Amino acid sequence: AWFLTWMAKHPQRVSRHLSVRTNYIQHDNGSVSTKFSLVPGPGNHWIRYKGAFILIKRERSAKMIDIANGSPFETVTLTTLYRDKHLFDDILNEAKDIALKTTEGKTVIYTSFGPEWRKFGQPKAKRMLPSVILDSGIKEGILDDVYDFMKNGKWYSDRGIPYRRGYLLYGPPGSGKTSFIQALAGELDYNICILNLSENNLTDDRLNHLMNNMPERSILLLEDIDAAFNKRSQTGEQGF
Amino acid sequence: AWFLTWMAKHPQRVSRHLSVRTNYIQHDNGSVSTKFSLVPGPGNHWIRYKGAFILIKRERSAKMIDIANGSPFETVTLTTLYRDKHLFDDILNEAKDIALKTTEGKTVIYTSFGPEWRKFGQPKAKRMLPSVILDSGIKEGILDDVYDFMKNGKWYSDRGIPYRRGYLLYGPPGSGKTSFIQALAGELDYNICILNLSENNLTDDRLNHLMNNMPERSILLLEDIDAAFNKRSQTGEQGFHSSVTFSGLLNALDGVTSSEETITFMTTNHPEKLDAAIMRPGRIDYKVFVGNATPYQVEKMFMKFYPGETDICKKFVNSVKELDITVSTAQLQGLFVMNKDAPHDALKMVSSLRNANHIF
Amino acid sequence: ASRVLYRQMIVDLEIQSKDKSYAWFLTWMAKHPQRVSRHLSVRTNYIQHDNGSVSTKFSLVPGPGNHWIRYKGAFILIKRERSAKMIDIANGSPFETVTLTTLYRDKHLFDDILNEAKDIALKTTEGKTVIYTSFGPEWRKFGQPKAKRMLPSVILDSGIKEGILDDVYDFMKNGKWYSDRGIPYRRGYLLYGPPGSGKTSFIQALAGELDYNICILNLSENNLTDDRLNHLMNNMPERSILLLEDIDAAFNKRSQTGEQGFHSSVTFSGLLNALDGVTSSEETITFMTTNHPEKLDAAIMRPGRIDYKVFVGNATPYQVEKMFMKFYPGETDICKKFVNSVKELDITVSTAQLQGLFVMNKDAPHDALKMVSSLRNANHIF
Amino acid sequence: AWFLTWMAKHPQRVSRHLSVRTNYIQHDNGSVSTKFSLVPGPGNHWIRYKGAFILIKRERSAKMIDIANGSPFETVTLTTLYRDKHLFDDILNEAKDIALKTTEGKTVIYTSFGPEWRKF
Amino acid sequence: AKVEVNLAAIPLGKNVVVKWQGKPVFIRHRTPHEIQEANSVDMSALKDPQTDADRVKDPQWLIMLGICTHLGCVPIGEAGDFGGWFCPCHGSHYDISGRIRKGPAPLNLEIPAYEFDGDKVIVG
Ligand code: FES
Repeated sequence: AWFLTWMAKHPQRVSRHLSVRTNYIQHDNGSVSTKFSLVPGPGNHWIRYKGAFILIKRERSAKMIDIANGSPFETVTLTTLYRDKHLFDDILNEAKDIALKTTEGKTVIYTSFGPEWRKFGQPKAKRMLPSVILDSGIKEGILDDVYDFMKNGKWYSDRGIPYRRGYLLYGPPGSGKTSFIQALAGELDYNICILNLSENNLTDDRLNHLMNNMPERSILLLEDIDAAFNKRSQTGEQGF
Repeated sequence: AWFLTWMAKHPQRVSRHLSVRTNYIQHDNGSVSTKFSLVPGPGNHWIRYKGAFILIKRERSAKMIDIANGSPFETVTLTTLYRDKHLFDDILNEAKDIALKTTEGKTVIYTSFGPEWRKFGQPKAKRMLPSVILDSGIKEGILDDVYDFMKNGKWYSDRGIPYRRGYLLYGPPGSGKTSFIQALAGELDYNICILNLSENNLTDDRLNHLMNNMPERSILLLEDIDAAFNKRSQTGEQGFHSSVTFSGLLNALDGVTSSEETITFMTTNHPEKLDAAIMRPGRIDYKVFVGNATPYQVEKMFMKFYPGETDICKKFVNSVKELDITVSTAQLQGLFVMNKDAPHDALKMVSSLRNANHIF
Repeated sequence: ASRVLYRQMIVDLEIQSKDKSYAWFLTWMAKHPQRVSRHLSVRTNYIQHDNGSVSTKFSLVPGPGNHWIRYKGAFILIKRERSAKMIDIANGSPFETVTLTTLYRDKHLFDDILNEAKDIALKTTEGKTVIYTSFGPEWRKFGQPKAKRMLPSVILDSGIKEGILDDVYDFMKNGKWYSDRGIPYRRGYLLYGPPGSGKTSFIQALAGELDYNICILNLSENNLTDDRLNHLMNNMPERSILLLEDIDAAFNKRSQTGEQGFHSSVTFSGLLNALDGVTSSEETITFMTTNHPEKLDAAIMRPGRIDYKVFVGNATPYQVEKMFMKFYPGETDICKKFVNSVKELDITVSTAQLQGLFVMNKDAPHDALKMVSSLRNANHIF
Repeated sequence: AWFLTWMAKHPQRVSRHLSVRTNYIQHDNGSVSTKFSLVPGPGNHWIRYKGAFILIKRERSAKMIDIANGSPFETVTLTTLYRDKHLFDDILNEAKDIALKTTEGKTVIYTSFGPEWRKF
Repeated sequence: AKVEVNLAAIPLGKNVVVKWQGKPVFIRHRTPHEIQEANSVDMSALKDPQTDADRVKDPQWLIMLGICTHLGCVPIGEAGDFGGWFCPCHGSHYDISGRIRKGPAPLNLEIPAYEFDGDKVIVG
C-alpha cells in the first residue's frame, strides 16, 4: 500500500480512474477526525519515471475476500521494458521512505510488573546527548568506554568471556544522573529498563528473573542500589 | 454511506431505481422508533452538480458477502469528463459535513479504576469559562500562563526539561475550584482525569502508574493533595490506610514521569499542612490563592444570574455591604437558583445570609 | 432502447431481506385484498413452553415469483427473488429481495405503503414503563416492563399533587435557564410522612405520566458503598427518574455502622459528592423519600442537594371520599354515610389501610361500611 | 519458499516476471526494519543449472485460499528431461543450505519454576 | 484478541479457566458471604491495598488473569488458608478477591479489560 500512497504523491501520471480511502477516528469526546485521499483504484494507469514509461494495472479479485482486512484481494502489476535499469528497486525504495518518514521512532521506558517487563507510558521523545551537561572528562569518559565495549564483542566472544559490562555513577546529591543515562540510551538507540532496589516487596529470585529476560536491545538501570546493602535481614529478621 | 445519504438529499437528480433503509431501535420502555429513507439503490443515476453532469452507477457483487456488515459488497462508481475540476472532492466533502452536522464536542471526565482509567458517565456538555466567577486577575492569569506553556513547547524540548507544568489552586473550600478546572479544560478542549487522594485507597506505585498512563489530550486534576501530607503524620498512628506516600508522589511527579505536554492542576484547603519541599519548578510552578467571595465576584455573579438588572445589583451590593459578612461562593449561589427569575426576592431575603448554610 | 425507455418511465424499488421493512411488507401484502398472487410460502412461528406445551401459528406469504396488486387505484408489480448463492449468516437463511415496479407518472405512492407497514409496529408501543435496579455498578431491569398506572389512581392530599406536578414541570421546561447560568441541571424533591402513605405509588404514577423509567435504590441495602453509589447515580439510563428510599439510613447512624463494619456503609459524604460534585448534569430528576424525617440534617435542604419538601400525612376526608368513589364509582350517599362514620371514628388511618379495607373482599360499598367501626383496630384482624 | 529464495540469488536465470516479498518488523520503540525481495512471482521462467535448462512455472490458484497463510493457494513447478538426470534433489539440497546457514546452534539454558522447566 | 464467555452457565461459587491471548482467566460467581467477608478485611494487612469495588466493578462476578505475579506460574483456586487462590510454586496465598495476603508475591492479580453482556461477558 505504500506504493499506492507514493503513486498518489508522484506527479506526471495518467490516472483516469480513482478510489477513495477514508480514515475515520471516533474520539471519546464525540468529535471525529476524517481525512480523504484519492488513490488510483482499479483500471490501468501510466507513469513516466526518470524517462522510463511504467504501466500500472490495479486488479480487484472477482472471487476472493481477505480475512486480514475483510476486503477483496487486489494486485498491483507494474510493467516496463527490460532495457531499463529495473527502476522498480528505486521506486520501491523512495516509496518506502515515505512510510518511514512518518514515524522515526523514540525511546521507550520499561518498568517492572511482577516478573514481567512492560512499557511505562508512551514512547518518550529522544533526549539529545548535548542537552545534558556534566563535569569535563565525564560524559565523554563514559561515552568512549561504552563505544569500546560495543565494538569489543569479538574480543569477548572468541575468548569465552561473559559479554557484560557494569557501570556505577555515585553522585551523592543527585545531578542529572538519570537524565544522563536516558540521554545516552537514546543516543545509542536502546530502550531503558528501570528498576529501583528501594521498591518494597522485591525478592532476590524475582530480581534475578527480571535482570535477565529483558526486552531486546535494552539498557538496564538500577537506581539507589545501596538499599540492598543497608536493608539487611535485621529489618525483616522475622522472615519478611 | 455518507455519499449515499448525501445524494438522497440532492434535489437536481433523476433516479429510476431506489431502495429502502430502515432505522429500527426498540426503546426499553416498550416504545419503538422507525424511520425510512429511500436511497438510490442498485442501478444507474444522473446528477448535475453546479454545472457538471455526473453519472452514478451502483452495483452489488453477486459472489461476495461482507463478514462485518453481513451483507454483499457494493460499490458506487462516479464518472464525468476529465476537464472538470475533479469535482468529486467537492461532492464528497459535501457528503462529509452533512453526515457530521452533529458537532458533538463534549468534555469527558475519566476516573481511576485500579491501575487504569475509565470513562465516568456520559460525556458532559461543554461549560464555557465565563460560567464560573473568580477574583480579578486570577482567572486570566491562569489562562495566559497555560497558553504560554503550551505554545512555548519547543523551548522545553530543546533545552533539556521534561516539559511538565503544575498549577496549585489553594484556598478555603466552597470556592468552585473544581468547577473552574472543568471550565478551563472544556475551554482548552481537554478531557479531565479526576483523582482524589482524599478517602481513596491509593498505593504510590499505582498512583504513579495512573498519572503516567493517562489518556492523551487530558488534564490531570489531583484533588486535596494535603491529605497525603496529613497522613504522613496521621495514618502512622491512626490507620486510615488510604494514605499513599509523599516520596512516591515526588517520584510520581518528577522521577520518570510523562512528558507529553502534561499539565497538572492540584487543589487543597489546608496549605499550612503543605511543606515547602514539593513546591519547586517542575512541580507546582504557578500557585494562586482563592479566598472567599469578594465584591467583584458577587457583582459579576449577580449579573450572570440577572443580566441587565444593574440597579437591582446596586441595591444588592448595598445590602451585602450593610451585612458586612464573609461568605464563600457556593452559599451565595443558592440565593439566585431558588429565585430563578425573582431577584427582588433575593434582595428581600438578604438578612437570611447569616443562616444561608441551613435552608438557603 | 425499449428497455431503456421502459425503465425511464417507471420507478423500480428493491427491499433487501435485512431490513425489517421486508418482513413488514410481506405481512402487509399478505393482508391486502386487491391482490393477484399465484405463489405462496408458509411461515410458522413456534414457542415450546417449559412444560412441553407448544403454541403454533402459520401464515401464507406471497413467496418467490411475480405478483400483481393495485394500491389506491395504481398498479404495482411485486417480484420476490430468492438468492441462489448467498446465505444470510445473521438470519441463517438465503438472501431475499422483494422489488416493486411502478410507472412514475404518478408519485411513487410508496411512503404510503411503508406507513401502512409502520401501523403494524405502532401497536407495540403499549408498554410504557420499566423499573431499573442496582444489580451491580449499573442499572438493569428488575423484571418485565410494568404497565403504567394513571396518576388520578393515586390520591394524596389536596394540592400536594398539583404542587408537585407544577414544580416538576417548571423545572423541566426551563432547562435553558440552567444551561445559561452554568448551574448543574438537576433538582431534588423530598417526600416525608408516615409509612404506607402511597409515596412510592405516587412516584411510580408520576414516572408513568412523564414516560421516564424508574431507578430504585434502597439505602438500607447492606452492601452499598459511597463510591459505587456515586457511580450508579451518574451512570443512570436516559429518560429515567432516580428514586431514593430510606435516606434516614444515613441520618440516624451516619458513619457509625461504617466504623463498626456492620451492614451498609453509605453516609453523608456519599450524598454530597454524588449530588453535586463530578455528577451527571446533562439531565436528571431525583426523588427522595424518608419515613423518619425527624432525623433530618440541616445541611441538606439547600439548593443543589434538595429544594422541595412536603409532608404526606394521614388521608384527609377528601382523600377518603375520592378513593371510596374510586373503588365504588357512583354509589352516591354511601360515601356520605361512610365519611361521617369515619369522622365519628376519629383516628389516624393511612391510605394503605383504606385501600386494604376497600379491596379485601371486592366489597359492595355498604359492605365496607358495615364493618367500618372496626377501623380502630382493623390492622389486627383484617 | 526456500526454493524461490534460492532462485532469486541464482544468476544463470531468465525471469521476465517478478513479485515483491516484504519482511517487515515493527519495533516497540517505533523504529521499523523493512526489506524487499524480488522473487520470480507468477509466469514462466528459465534457469540453467549444470548445463541443463529447467523450465519453471508459478501459479496462483484461484478458487482457493490457504487459511493458515491467508493467501491464494500458490504452486510452483519445474520441468526438464527425464532422459538426463533430474537434478531436483540437488536443487532442493542447494536451497536447503540457504536456510541452514542461518542457525549457528545456540545454547539454551532452562530453569525450574514450579514442577516444570522453561526457557531462561 | 477478544474472548466471549457465557455467564449463565457458571453456577454460584464455581471457578472457571479461560484463555485470553493464551493468558489464563478466572471467572468466579461470588456468594454474598464472600462479599461481606472480603469487604470486612483491614487494608493494613494487605501488601497491595485495594478494595473490592476497585478490584472489580461487579461484586457478583470476579475477574483476573491467573499469574502468580512472583513468577510466571499460575495459582489454583479453592486452595490456601484464606479460601481464595493458592500458588503451588512458592506458596503465595491469595484471598477470595485475588489479593496477595501472605507469601513472596508482590502484587495482587491484575485484571484485564472486560465488558458485561448480560447472559455473557466479553473479556479483552
Ligand atoms: S511464583 Fe507462585 S508463589 Fe512464587
